[PDB]
Amino acid sequence: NSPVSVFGLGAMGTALATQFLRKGHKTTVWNRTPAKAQPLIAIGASHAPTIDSAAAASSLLIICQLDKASVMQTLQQAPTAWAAKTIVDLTNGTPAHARETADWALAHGARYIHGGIMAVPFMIGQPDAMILYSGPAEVFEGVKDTLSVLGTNTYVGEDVGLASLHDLALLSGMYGLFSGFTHAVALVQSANIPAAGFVATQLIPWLTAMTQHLNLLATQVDEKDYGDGGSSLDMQAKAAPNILEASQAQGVSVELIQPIFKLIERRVEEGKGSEGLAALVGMIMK
Amino acid sequence: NSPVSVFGLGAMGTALATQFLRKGHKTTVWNRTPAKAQPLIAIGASHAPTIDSAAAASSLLIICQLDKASVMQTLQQAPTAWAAKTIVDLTNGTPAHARETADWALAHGARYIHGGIMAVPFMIGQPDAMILYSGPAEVFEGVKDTLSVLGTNTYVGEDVGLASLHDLALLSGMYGLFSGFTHAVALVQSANIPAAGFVATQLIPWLTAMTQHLNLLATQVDEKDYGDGGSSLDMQAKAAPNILEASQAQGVSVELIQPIFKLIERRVEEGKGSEGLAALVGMIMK
Ligand SMILES: NC(=O)C1=CN([C@@H]2O[C@H](COP(=O)(O)OP(=O)(O)OC[C@H]3O[C@@H](n4cnc5c(N)ncnc54)[C@H](OP(=O)(O)O)[C@@H]3O)[C@@H](O)[C@H]2O)C=CC1
Ligand SMILES: NC(=O)C1=CN([C@@H]2O[C@H](COP(=O)(O)OP(=O)(O)OC[C@H]3O[C@@H](n4cnc5c(N)ncnc54)[C@H](OP(=O)(O)O)[C@@H]3O)[C@@H](O)[C@H]2O)C=CC1
Ligand SMILES: O=C(c1ccccc1)C(F)F
Ligand SMILES: O=C(c1ccccc1)C(F)F
Repeated sequence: NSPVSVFGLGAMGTALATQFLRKGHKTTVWNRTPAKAQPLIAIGASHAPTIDSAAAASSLLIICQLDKASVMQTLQQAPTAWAAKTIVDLTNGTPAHARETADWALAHGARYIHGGIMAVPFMIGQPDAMILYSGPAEVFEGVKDTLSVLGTNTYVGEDVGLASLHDLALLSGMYGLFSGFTHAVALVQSANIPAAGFVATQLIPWLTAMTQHLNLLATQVDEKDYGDGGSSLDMQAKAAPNILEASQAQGVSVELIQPIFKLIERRVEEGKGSEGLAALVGMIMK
Repeated sequence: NSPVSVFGLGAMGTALATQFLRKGHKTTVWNRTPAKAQPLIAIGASHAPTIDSAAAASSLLIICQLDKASVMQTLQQAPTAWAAKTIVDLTNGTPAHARETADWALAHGARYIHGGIMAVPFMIGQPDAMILYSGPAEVFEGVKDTLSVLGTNTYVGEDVGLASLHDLALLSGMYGLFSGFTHAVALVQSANIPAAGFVATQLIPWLTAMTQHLNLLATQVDEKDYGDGGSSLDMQAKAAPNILEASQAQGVSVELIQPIFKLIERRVEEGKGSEGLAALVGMIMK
């Protein structure tokens, strides 16, 4: 159980450090605001008094702060502390941010991989958690068994920005799901329908079926052949006004769902109403 | 196996009529454009020469056309044909549309229930299909065993507009899901990543986990207590710019995902960044 250091003790960094502790690792912790270390000290963490101390304590240095600007602030406070260490940066950012941080790390003698945590904090250490990783394969292979205590490791390749592209794509997908949740639950709550009961009984099973449907849509995207699948855009463009008008009648804003209806309408206006929803991917691409 | 008539032989009405035929019902079919009956004639349907003939053939009359205006056009072509028949109207519409059509039906001597088909055509007759129904319970009970061949029957109550509210809420949820799919797949395709492979391997498992998460969100909505759940809006408002900027870098429009980020930003600006996503429901409500 190799020593690990965690920089960033917010909700997620706390979950990561806690899981290292459960798995028997000497877990050194650092946070910009030191009071946040107290809960972790109480369950066995070693609270580093400085950035340099936290870096010195371990060879595997996990950074889970806020954004890339925050990561660079921490790295630059102790520029010589990182040499011959492996930085695993789990802080949300763009592909470009990962490449920028990697360039800095390599120039300061450190090894670097970037990862994207596909979990909320309570999922860490649980079977459904997964973390995407990218950067030099030999670097990842040196730390993958320690990192595996957090979740399933999904190494996507050598390009250090690639895990971030996968991450942000998955988050995009989730934000659409949550847009749908918000709209659906506002509509039922407008009629005093139990939200949890509706969501467990009706919404989740429907979304499960329509999630499986995404396989067919994705095949159509790859084929660039946008079959209706039995559900043409012409037909959907005549249902969309009903969803909008019913929402207006219930006092529910349509802001979260209007964009896809405008895209569907545009495809109908282009003369392609006989196609299905897989057509919409290319419509938002360059 | 009681005789059934189907009005509307588009993708969905064809699927409904086909399933009645497989289950041994004398299945009478009608379509505004008569050529569309030919595939169903070939597998045993009785093609009605008129609206009145189709109504006369059965006591259970299913209407699956386009919108409420279309339903009223069919009903009004033969106003005396509906007396002492049960109309099951599966044509998409608002709660108000169902109430309007029901008022007409009752004034012309017919029984009426409205339903919302939670299925695409290939799902009809399969275990995952479900149809929502509302209107007089005694009317529904008279036809529920015949209707059960199509999917699971979910009778929601006596108010004839209620199935349509549930339907449009579920469709709203699905359109958010599909917004997420579209954005996520455009981002990976911008980097030449296989769409089907990404969706099957990464997107679907992530959406499955985040769909289960909707139970927690829904409980928080019912409680009007918008705990962060480990994922505060303040934190999400610092990730959202990364998703937007990465999308811009890949040439992908952000139109489908920008609205939820604007709502998150607004909640942070209101001083409620410490809350979680369940807060967004009330934000779009009256
Ligand atoms: N929570 C979640 O569900 C998920 C989070 N993520 C990502 O994980 C990361 C952490 O999220 P989470 O823990 O929830 O966020 P929190 O808001 O709970 O914590 C943010 C952390 O970043 C630190 N930080 C902010 N600015 C700086 C700075 N300039 N220098 C040093 N440290 C700084 C904070 O320190 P201080 O205490 O001093 O403010 C704190 O440790 C983010 O990048 C997030 O996008 C990934 C997946 C899920
Ligand atoms: N397909 C799907 O995935 C789903 C569809 N639905 C709903 O089911 C219904 C049917 O959808 P679907 O079959 O896919 O749509 P289609 O576009 O395939 O068929 C539309 C049907 O409506 C008929 N119609 C349109 N205008 C009129 C009119 N004025 N008078 C009489 N008939 C008319 C068409 O007749 P004609 O051939 O003469 O044009 C045709 O039979 C819609 O309300 C839809 O929202 C529900 C869930 C899923
Ligand atoms: O638009 C509708 C739909 C589209 C795809 C799948 C399921 C339903 C609904 F109005 F028919
Ligand atoms: O914003 C993020 C997130 C929010 C909820 C669930 C999972 C992830 C990510 F940037 F952290």
